[PDB]
Amino acid sequence: VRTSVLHDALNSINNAEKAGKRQVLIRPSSKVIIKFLQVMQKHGYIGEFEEVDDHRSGKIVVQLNGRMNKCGVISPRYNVRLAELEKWVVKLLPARQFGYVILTTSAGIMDHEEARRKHVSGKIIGFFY
Amino acid sequence: VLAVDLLNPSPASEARKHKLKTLVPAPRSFFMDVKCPGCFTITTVFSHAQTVVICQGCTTVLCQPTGGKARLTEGCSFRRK
Amino acid sequence: GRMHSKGKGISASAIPYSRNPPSWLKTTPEQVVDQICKLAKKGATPSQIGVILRDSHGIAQVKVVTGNKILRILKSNGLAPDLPEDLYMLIKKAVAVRKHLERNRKDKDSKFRLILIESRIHRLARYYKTVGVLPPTWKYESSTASTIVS
Amino acid sequence: SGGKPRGLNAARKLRNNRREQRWSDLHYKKRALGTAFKSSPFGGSSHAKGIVLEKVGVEAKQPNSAIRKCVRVQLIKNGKKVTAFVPNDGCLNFVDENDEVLLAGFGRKGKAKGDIPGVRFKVVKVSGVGLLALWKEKKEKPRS
RNA sequence: GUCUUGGCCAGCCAUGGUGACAACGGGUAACGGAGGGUUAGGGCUCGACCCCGGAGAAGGAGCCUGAGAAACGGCUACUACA
RNA sequence: GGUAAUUCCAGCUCCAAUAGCGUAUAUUAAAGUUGUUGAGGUUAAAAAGCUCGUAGUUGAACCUUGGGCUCGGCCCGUCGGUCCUGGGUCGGGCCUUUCCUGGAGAACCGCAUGCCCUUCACUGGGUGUGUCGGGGAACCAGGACUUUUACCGUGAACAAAUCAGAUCGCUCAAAGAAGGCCUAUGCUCGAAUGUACUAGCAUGGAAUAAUAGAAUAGGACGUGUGGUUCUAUUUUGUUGGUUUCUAGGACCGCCGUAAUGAUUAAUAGGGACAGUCGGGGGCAUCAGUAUUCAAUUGUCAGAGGUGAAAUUCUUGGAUUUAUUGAAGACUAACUACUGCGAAAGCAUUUGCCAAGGAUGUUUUCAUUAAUCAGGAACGAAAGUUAGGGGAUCGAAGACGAUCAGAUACCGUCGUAGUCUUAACCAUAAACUAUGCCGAUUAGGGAUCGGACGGUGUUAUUUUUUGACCCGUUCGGCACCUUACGAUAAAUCAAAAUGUUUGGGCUCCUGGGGGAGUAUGGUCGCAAGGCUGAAACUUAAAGAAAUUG
RNA sequence: UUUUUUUUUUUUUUUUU
Ligand SMILES: [Mg+2]
Ligand SMILES: [Mg+2]
Ligand SMILES: [Mg+2]
Ligand SMILES: [Mg+2]
Ligand SMILES: [Mg+2]
Ligand SMILES: [Mg+2]
Ligand SMILES: [Mg+2]
Ligand SMILES: [Mg+2]
Ligand SMILES: [Mg+2]
Ligand SMILES: [Mg+2]
Ligand SMILES: [Mg+2]
Ligand SMILES: [Mg+2]
Ligand SMILES: [Mg+2]
Ligand SMILES: [Mg+2]
Ligand SMILES: [Mg+2]
Ligand SMILES: [Mg+2]
Ligand SMILES: [Mg+2]
Ligand SMILES: [Mg+2]
Ligand SMILES: [Mg+2]
Ligand SMILES: [Mg+2]
Ligand SMILES: [Mg+2]
Ligand SMILES: [Mg+2]
Ligand SMILES: [Mg+2]
Ligand SMILES: [Mg+2]
Ligand SMILES: [Mg+2]
Ligand SMILES: [Mg+2]
Ligand SMILES: [Mg+2]
Ligand SMILES: [Mg+2]
Ligand SMILES: [Mg+2]
Ligand SMILES: [Mg+2]
Repeated sequence: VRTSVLHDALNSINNAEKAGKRQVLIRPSSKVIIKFLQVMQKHGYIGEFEEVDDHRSGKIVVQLNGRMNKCGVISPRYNVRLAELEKWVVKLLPARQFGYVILTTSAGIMDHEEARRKHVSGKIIGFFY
Repeated sequence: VLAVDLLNPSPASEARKHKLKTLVPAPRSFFMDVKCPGCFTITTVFSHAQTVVICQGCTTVLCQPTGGKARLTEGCSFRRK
Repeated sequence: GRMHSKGKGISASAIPYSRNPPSWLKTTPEQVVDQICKLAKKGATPSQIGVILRDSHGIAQVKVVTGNKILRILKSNGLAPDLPEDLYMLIKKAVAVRKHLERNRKDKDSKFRLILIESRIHRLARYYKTVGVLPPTWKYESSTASTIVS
Repeated sequence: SGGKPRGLNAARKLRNNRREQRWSDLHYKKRALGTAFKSSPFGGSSHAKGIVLEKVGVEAKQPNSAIRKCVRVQLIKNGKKVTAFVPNDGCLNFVDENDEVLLAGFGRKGKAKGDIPGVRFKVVKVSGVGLLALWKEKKEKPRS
């Protein structure tokens, strides 16, 4: 039984990345997945991702540029306070200037660095570096 | 291979893969017209009919279901729609 | 896989992307609903109705042709079965095993299957009571199964 | 690893499972059951006093051939009988029948230490005088 | 009845209340806390004891005076001790 | 430490701390040996025998996005004014289908003046504002219309002492809250600041996680019209005392308004349909040799059995030969790195009864699902109760050998049992020593079931079907090479995707023994099963490989 | 492919350019 489609997408992405493949097929399609992909794309850790429309959950084909070390999800989505970002970043990321911890806040899917600017917090859902 | 354009696979591959495992699950079935001998009526029959189809008024069996594919009665011509 | 077996077999029907009636259909939505009502009035189950329409009359998908699924058409026309298809076939199957188990007592394999058949009925009827298809006081009882099927 | 629950509302299962599995920990089980207060020869105390009942010799475990000098001591506080090792060369002469001696732990946490089998306590003081003080030329045994 | 509310108690009526989200029962070498010790983070353990709250004055119960006590360096009775 | 003691007892010398040092017990770190972060479960301890299933935990996708107009704060540069400039971030309002009553002051539409302008009306006045009028607003105060929870931000409140921490030369320090300056006359700074997890209070945010909404429309909408019923601010006096219109609340009509109201159908799940598939299950039935016994039959001295013998049978014909009969069990060769079943298990034929997976599907329902503490069904052999049966084999037992003994291995007998109906028992090295669900990841060939496409032989055939051949695909039992990986290793396509550590759920383990023992409970006719310690003891036990 | 039981305690190794 599918329980975390976000984990399925990131696991498939990471498997293709470690194998050296330049692209990966992702099923199914979710609003969280697309927003999570766009966070990758803004920092350039991926390239083009294309969504195939269907009369069901869609598919995504992501073109990988090879500059992607590790992407993973967090289960459950712990409720994080503003004072807890630094502990979460330290215990989970490499050196604190490359990776980006992904949260879901009332402002939407967005980074841990962006949270410090906007002074908001929420639930941790993933990470990359 | 490390480099495949998964968006636009070969049409030969599409005819090769499973009907669900393709990029978009297009059904492999079709609708087809049966011409019965001795009469001039056209009846639409599913390619994978599960019932013994008899023509409308001709009282003649047109196909027998078996193994997930209809076997047309001998002496009838067909044309895929 | 299967809910009551190892059974990891994938087999289904792939609905085409069209969502539009094909150009070779010249039948009115009024006509097909008349076909649906006539078949249902005779006694055909909504699963059986789709088969005969698809195989003989060339209706690939009733929803595509009309816009409503067969059961919602039947309820609108007041011809929906009192008991849902899913329970009726499951209860009828359980009744069949009982008559075999009464005669044959050493069939411990049939005894085990009856438990699985009964377990599906209870799980199913629990869902129907949740959505409101069946009264909350509806209960499947061993000796009363034959009465419901009749 | 283990198939531990990972839901956001599974704290009850996580705490209950930890409480059950913590009993297998030997040191927590000893403290939680309070076995020192129940079964230990002492009442959980570091030391205890008793009356010397007799002097016994204990053969050393292999590979070691010697007679470890010990005394059977009946504790005053509860009446339990234990065997106490008498350390240092020739200190068994200071101990005598019906003396009042103070006993302590012998090594680590009630387990017998060294090649002395079944001896888990040692003599510290005799007649209110330290055994080392008697063994050295520092103090004198009470006149009595 | 109480300073007052209250099954607090007396009468009449009804059959309810709690529980697997651990009720009820048992153990604590359990007074509670602010806090002590030791820890990168997450924690483990102790807290009779200089402060705040509670209870007790050999063990129970009852009561007078009094704004204030079920008081004990107050009284009355019983048990133990003397 | 066994007559050369770097370890005992001493002398000398040296080392560590030093007015202190050692010892015993409790606790913490080390301990990723309690693991939420963050352990382990093939072989080192540990996946329940298997399936169903309640509580619990978890649970497919989907509903306002995009663009533009701008305005402002902060940051990153040169301009340094005294000894104004682009980009980035954040925030504010508008367009792009996106609260009234009294407004006390606000304000748009023109303002009483005022402002610039095409040459198109001259001007010296007037702060606070009255009216026409008020799309959008902070102000008070009455009311109406807000899906509700979780979560995050901010704010208020939140004993001292303790802790962190600021200041001051108690002679420094632990401390303490002091002190300092002027010669004086008396003058002055201080005695800070942070800390309130979780629960409670107020407001904002609206992603994420839940829940409702219109389907037998009993749905929404009025400056729409009509009723029933209830209440009462005001006018010529009357909450008392009623007697019209009228202003509010509830319910129900007719008419109109509206794009009138239902998300997909998951390589999730259930159900249906079609041809197959199977040593899946039950009942009855049939056949087959063989074994034992018996009857008849011909022969004469041995036959069994073993490493070698002996017990044993034998001129009463043993063993052997042929024919026949009876009994009970079993189903050989075919039989496989093959099949079915949840597992235990399942192999002669036929008929009946009910069931099952895979396949194919443009059939149906629409989240109905996953795993499961307690709970329940099935569960080899052995064993138990009551009948039937009892051929073979064979616990116990009796002998004959061997041997020092032989209560064993070997041989001859032989009871229970082995077989069956009814009822128990519930354990196996019940093993793939490897829990169930889901996704992804290197190649290859066989094989089983189904389906599809092609080709040529073969049997039938008013040209269909079966066998064989090649290929594709779904689903299985497995296998072969490799390591981008894993492990301590053996080895593993899972034991991989894990110190770059989080997909969901359940169970079990914490050095070796004592011990799966004692006790209590519960189930059983009993044997026993399930649950399940502690005292005490010990420095190893153990896993995989290496050389002998 | 006749059989072949047992072996008293302890004792069995270290450093650098
Ligand atoms: Mg599947
Ligand atoms: Mg299940
Ligand atoms: Mg159920
Ligand atoms: Mg959760
Ligand atoms: Mg040793
Ligand atoms: Mg106490
Ligand atoms: Mg005390
Ligand atoms: Mg009194
Ligand atoms: Mg461990
Ligand atoms: Mg072992
Ligand atoms: Mg093991
Ligand atoms: Mg298993
Ligand atoms: Mg749920
Ligand atoms: Mg059969
Ligand atoms: Mg003869
Ligand atoms: Mg077979
Ligand atoms: Mg056979
Ligand atoms: Mg079938
Ligand atoms: Mg077992
Ligand atoms: Mg096992
Ligand atoms: Mg898998
Ligand atoms: Mg295959
Ligand atoms: Mg095949
Ligand atoms: Mg198979
Ligand atoms: Mg341990
Ligand atoms: Mg252990
Ligand atoms: Mg070994
Ligand atoms: Mg030997
Ligand atoms: Mg001997
Ligand atoms: Mg021996």
